[PDB]
Amino acid sequence: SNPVEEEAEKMTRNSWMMLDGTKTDFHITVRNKSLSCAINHIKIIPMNNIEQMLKPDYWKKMPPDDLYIMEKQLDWLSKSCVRIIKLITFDLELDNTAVPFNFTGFDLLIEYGMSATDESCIYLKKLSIPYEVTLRRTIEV
Repeated sequence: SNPVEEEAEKMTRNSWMMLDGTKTDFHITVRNKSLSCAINHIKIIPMNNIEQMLKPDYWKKMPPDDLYIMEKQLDWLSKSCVRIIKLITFDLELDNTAVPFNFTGFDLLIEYGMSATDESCIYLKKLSIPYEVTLRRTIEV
């Protein structure tokens, strides 16, 4: 019997504008009690790497496709903005969802927040929150 120790450590329809949400909802952040983050998050700012995927999808589309960076990946709608933190909860940052150039291919989003309280060791378990958002077709050419 080989033991170890025990160490204690929903959106709505959006147009093509930019919505900045300051979130103070029921974030768990499952530490012991009164979790001070000690390096706070001010603005998370997603929908940047979705554009940094979408412009190479255009460029990937420019020649014939042979899965150079499109190989079964459904990570457009994932929106995995990893919130890295340092060492009873705290309010979340400003969103700035900022849909000014994004495809109609997605109809959902998620997130992941690194819950961290490190004492001379490596990092810890990590908590993820999804967000369902629909988009409005405001204009076409």
